[PDB]
Amino acid sequence: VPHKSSLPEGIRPGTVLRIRGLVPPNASRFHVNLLCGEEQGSDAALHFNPRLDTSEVVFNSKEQGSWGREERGPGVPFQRGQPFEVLIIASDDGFKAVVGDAQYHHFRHRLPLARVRLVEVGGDVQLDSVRIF
Amino acid sequence: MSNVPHKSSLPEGIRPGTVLRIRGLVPPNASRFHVNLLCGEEQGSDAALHFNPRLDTSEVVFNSKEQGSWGREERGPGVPFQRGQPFEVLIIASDDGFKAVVGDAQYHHFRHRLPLARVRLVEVGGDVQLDSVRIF
Repeated sequence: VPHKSSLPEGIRPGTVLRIRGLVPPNASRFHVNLLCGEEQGSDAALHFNPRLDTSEVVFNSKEQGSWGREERGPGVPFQRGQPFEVLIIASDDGFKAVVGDAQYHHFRHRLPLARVRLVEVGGDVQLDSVRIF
Repeated sequence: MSNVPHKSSLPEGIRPGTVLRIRGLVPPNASRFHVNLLCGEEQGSDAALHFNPRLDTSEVVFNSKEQGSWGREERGPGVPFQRGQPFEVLIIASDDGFKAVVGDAQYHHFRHRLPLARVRLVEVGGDVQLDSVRIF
């Protein structure tokens, strides 16, 4: 079952999302989604998708039911059997993804930051905590 | 010789979305310590933010300094620092001010008095053992 953090006021430049958890021993992939509503199939301002089985981290957006063009970060800073800490930092121009205290990828906004209403974490991850500062 | 404040430069300044992470330890007999967001490298430069945990009065004072004059102090609730204990502080810049997070809890919101665009260095001084300043 996915974890959901409701943000009915939305988020602004200066919003910090900290996601901690464990990648379990046989994990295929997991995701952190910044969604614009609570309906299934809602728009995704950010889809952050570490894929352990393919050794890729995919970034994408979803807009009226259709996915955009994927972006990929450099390699995969996640491992089966290892805990992680991800920061997703909203600024005026995009999201900064920090993994293991290292700046990892910058994802330019494709949807207005103001439309975000929900953070959802799902897939093969054993969640420690999601915090929004 | 000891107690020289630690400085970290901000070569391109800071913006909404800048995250300052300050990790340290409060010495067993600390009086007070501070984190300053300063607008220049000279003594007496303006402080966009002065974050001043005071253990001997059990309070946390927030303020700004402009033209060598301190502004109106604000205080957070109580004091989430303890002598002899490690701490982690987040200072997060937004459009409307700085959010101070202490011990993983939102602690105070200090609305901007000086422009974020003028902040050019982080200074940590007082009775504190500084482990790391990281800028995200």
